[PDB]
Amino acid sequence: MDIDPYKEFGATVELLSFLPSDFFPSVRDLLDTAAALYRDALESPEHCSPHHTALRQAILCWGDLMTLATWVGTNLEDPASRDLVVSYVNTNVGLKFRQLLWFHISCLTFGRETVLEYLVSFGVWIRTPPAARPPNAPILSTLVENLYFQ
Amino acid sequence: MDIDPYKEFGATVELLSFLPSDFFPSVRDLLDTAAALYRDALESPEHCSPHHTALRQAILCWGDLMTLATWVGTNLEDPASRDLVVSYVNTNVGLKFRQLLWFHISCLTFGRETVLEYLVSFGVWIRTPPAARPPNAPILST
Amino acid sequence: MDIDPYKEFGATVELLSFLPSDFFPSVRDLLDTAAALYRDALESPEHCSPHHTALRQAILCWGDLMTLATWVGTNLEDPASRDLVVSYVNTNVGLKFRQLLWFHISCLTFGRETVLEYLVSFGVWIRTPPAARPPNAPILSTLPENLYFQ
Amino acid sequence: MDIDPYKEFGATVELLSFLPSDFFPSVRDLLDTAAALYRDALESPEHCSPHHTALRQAILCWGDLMTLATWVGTNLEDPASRDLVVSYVNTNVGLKFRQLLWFHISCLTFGRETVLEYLVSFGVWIRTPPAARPPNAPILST
Amino acid sequence: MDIDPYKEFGATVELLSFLPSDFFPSVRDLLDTAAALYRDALESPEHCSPHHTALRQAILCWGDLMTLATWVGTNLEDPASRDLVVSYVNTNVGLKFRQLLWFHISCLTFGRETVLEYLVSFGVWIRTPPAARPPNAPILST
Amino acid sequence: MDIDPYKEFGATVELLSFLPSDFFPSVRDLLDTAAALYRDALESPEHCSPHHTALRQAILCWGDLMTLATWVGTNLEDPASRDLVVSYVNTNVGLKFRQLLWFHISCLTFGRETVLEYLVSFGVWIRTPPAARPPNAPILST
Ligand SMILES: COC(=O)C1=C(CN2CC(F)(F)C[C@H]2C(=O)O)NC(c2nccs2)=N[C@H]1c1ccc(F)cc1Cl
Ligand SMILES: COC(=O)C1=C(CN2CC(F)(F)C[C@H]2C(=O)O)NC(c2nccs2)=N[C@H]1c1ccc(F)cc1Cl
Ligand SMILES: COC(=O)C1=C(CN2CC(F)(F)C[C@H]2C(=O)O)NC(c2nccs2)=N[C@H]1c1ccc(F)cc1Cl
Ligand SMILES: COC(=O)C1=C(CN2CC(F)(F)C[C@H]2C(=O)O)NC(c2nccs2)=N[C@H]1c1ccc(F)cc1Cl
Ligand SMILES: COC(=O)C1=C(CN2CC(F)(F)C[C@H]2C(=O)O)NC(c2nccs2)=N[C@H]1c1ccc(F)cc1Cl
Ligand SMILES: COC(=O)C1=C(CN2CC(F)(F)C[C@H]2C(=O)O)NC(c2nccs2)=N[C@H]1c1ccc(F)cc1Cl
Ligand SMILES: [Cl-]
Ligand SMILES: [Cl-]
Ligand SMILES: [Cl-]
Repeated sequence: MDIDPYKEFGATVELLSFLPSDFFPSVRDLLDTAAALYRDALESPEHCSPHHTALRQAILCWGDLMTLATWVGTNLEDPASRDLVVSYVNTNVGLKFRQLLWFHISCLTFGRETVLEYLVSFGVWIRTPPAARPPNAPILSTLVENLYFQ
Repeated sequence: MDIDPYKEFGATVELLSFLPSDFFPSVRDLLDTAAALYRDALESPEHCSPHHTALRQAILCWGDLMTLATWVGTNLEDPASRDLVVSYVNTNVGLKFRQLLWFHISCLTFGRETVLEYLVSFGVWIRTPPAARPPNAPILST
Repeated sequence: MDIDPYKEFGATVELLSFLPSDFFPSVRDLLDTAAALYRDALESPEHCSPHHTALRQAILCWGDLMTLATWVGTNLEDPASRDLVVSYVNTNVGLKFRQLLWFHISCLTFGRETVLEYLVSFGVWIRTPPAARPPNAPILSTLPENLYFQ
Repeated sequence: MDIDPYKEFGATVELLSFLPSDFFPSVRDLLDTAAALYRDALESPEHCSPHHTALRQAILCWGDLMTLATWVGTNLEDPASRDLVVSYVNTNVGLKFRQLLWFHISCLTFGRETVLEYLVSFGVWIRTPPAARPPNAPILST
Repeated sequence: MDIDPYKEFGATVELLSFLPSDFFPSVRDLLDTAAALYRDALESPEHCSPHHTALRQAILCWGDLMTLATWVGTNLEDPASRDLVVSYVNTNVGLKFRQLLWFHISCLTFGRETVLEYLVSFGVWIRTPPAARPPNAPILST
Repeated sequence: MDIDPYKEFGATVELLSFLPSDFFPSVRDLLDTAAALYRDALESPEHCSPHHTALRQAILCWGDLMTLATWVGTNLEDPASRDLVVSYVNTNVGLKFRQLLWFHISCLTFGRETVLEYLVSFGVWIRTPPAARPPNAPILST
């Protein structure tokens, strides 16, 4: 079975990989943000939306991963070979969940197409040589003849 | 945050806990069953249903957990540091995912009501003394 | 004072004793079952029914007994007198509470009249020589309303 | 399960805790009093009331507890260990049943509303400095 | 800034000081009483009244003070300085909070005017020579 | 009793905790600001608002806490014991009161809804990687 967690939400793992790790908040900051904005919906008996359902699982899975990793770290041989487990989370599964949690939280806040446009805008900005690009990053929340039809 | 994965699906962790561990298929057998019955839906770009959305994540999370567990296990050469890891998976996170995967797969197949009534029927059957109970278990499809 | 806990429910200690100890689930399994079927009612501010009131007290009383028995067991030095306390619970008060808890839970589920007729049916079945009786026990659910104002 | 015996009767464990231990009659005196006032109703085939149902179980439970404690207590040899059981009963489960038995007996006699306001009245009287408070306690019946 | 906690409630620190220390219940007994009478209002999302708001902060401030005093007491080497910390709380901030907690709880129960007249009534009674005064204190609820 | 000081003001301790410690002005700077903006109201015999009532108690509670801390500090001879007491308030109760004083002062100035939206705005901004976020923080007065 080849399941892409982003496919049902109009994205792909390959698209989220266009963003380097430095772009994403930490998991703990993503989790704290999910609580501050969406705790009541996330804890409710109502589906709310597919992003809500998915985000619920991602949060619980991270708990699963940390419980197992902590149990491994609390009973493994060298209290120096924990730096390896911590590093393995940071270099591998940590970035995956930063991508995933950021994706659902930001989609719930700004909508999929704003999220997907910002994904490419920032991924292009950060690949432009710093001496040739605008000093500040593009901004996620951003975006006459209104008078004619008054 | 205290999230119960079953709450949006009309159940609770405690209700699933009413079923003994011996009740559930293995994770591998649940995953192969999800593929045989629902692969095309699980792999499609359509949400399909909230159970589909949840099951997609549960399957992927298991991969995450096993990747971590195997990588830890393949870099241990003491089988007292190795069989312990397998035992921890079997007794702890393995049982959680057997409950979760069975719940979503069976709900997709039979409906929540049927699943919730069978949870109670079987949990009560198995707690009845074997000499006083029907020799065969109740049947989910009915 | 001579109080029979079953008398207000149209039964008697003697009638409940017609079932052998082998018939009843364990206390733990009756407690799990009461929670699985009736947790919300048992925890509510509503009486619900005399069976609910009784089952509430029975559950808490068992807690009292286990607390006392555990405190006694933690202050006994002989590890064979600790097993004697365990045996005293199982042979004496344990059977009493298995009878009582089963009675109230089954009555809430199937009704008093079904419960009492099953009591007699199973009690007669188990007393029939195994070579002369049906190979399987009778079944509670196969047997074929006061509002309690106050 | 978290069951509060007083909740279905419009009270709580913590509310009964507002009264000091010295406020309650002894278990024996409560048992004598239930017998003197309500023996016939308690022994009848009529439910009579939720308080009757509860009090029936509380009385029998105390019997269960005393049988166990007596069976334990009659099998020790050190008279400082025997008294240790007596102290543990008095400090713990004895106070719980004094609270419970008084509550149901007093409710049957005076009504829940009178009982609850007396719990508050006496609880406040006993917490007032003795040199500042009325020389006699408040009275349940009035 | 010179803030008197009683000023917005029609009283003053000097007026509460007219009652001797022995008049007031202990902080523990005031906290238990606030819970018994007003727990639901105090914990509710509704302001309810300025007394509710003030009492909410007073309770939490006492928690803060006890946390600090406990942390200080557990890190003092000299166990005679620890008892000194205990004495300083009882003689100083403990008395201030007995005044404050009593004031808000009694105002919620009997109203401001009854409380303030009782303050003067008891303050005058206790300053009358015991051989010349009525044997019993005046009564707040009358 | 479980009282959240923000609940009657439409917030919770958890929501205020979303802001890191370095977001908040110092207690002294908050107290100076309360004096410069609201001294006459805080000292007046009028309730003014629940925020006024709450802020009045918070200021006096900090006074209580500092009086206790100063009395302890003036009776410690070791200047490293005094620095630890100073450090403990800053790490602990100081942060609680910085949160509290800021919340009431900013609510009186800008309104609850602006304050709550700003807590989330700044809380999200500071969790965005500095190389990916706007160089300047969002502005409370918008
Ligand atoms: C809700 O309780 C029940 O449904 C019971 C049935 C439900 N039955 C369980 C079954 F035996 F498996 C068949 C089924 C039925 O009656 O159809 N049978 C019996 C008994 N039969 C013989 C001795 S006890 N007892 C209760 C019961 C069982 C297990 C438990 F943990 C708690 C309870 Cl209250
Ligand atoms: C779609 O899955 C099923 O149909 C299930 C059946 C279908 N039943 C299988 C059967 F037990 F063989 C009879 C049949 C039925 O209900 O008719 N029974 C049970 C359970 N029954 C008792 C404990 S679990 N669980 C699921 C299931 C079984 C195996 C598996 F690998 C994955 C799943 Cl989701
Ligand atoms: C709810 O508070 C009260 O009812 C008060 C009474 C009610 N009275 C208690 C009584 F003294 F017993 C008589 C009764 C009354 O006024 O009728 N009297 C007094 C005081 N009287 C003298 C000094 S303090 N204070 C309060 C009170 C008492 C105890 C406590 F723990 C907390 C409080 Cl707020
Ligand atoms: C039958 O119940 C009663 O009438 C009670 C009275 C009623 N009367 C007792 C009295 F104290 F003598 C006055 C009188 C009344 O209220 O008029 N007072 C009190 C209490 N008062 C203070 C602490 S407990 N408790 C119950 C009671 C008393 C003794 C006993 F063994 C069992 C019970 Cl349930
Ligand atoms: C609710 O989530 C957000 O509003 C996000 C913003 C909101 N923006 C934060 C800001 F950078 F400060 C500006 C603001 C805006 O878009 O106006 N920006 C970004 C990112 N920008 C660049 C890289 S990630 N990601 C999310 C976010 C940020 C922090 C966090 F802990 C969790 C999340 Cl989901
Ligand atoms: C009256 O209080 C204020 O106006 C506040 C401003 C007003 N702003 C101060 C400014 F940052 F300088 C710009 C201005 C504005 O919002 O327009 N900003 C902020 C904060 N912003 C980020 C973290 S705290 N907090 C309060 C405040 C500031 C200092 C102080 F001593 C006490 C208080 Cl209550
Ligand atoms: Cl009888
Ligand atoms: Cl004096
Ligand atoms: Cl609470």
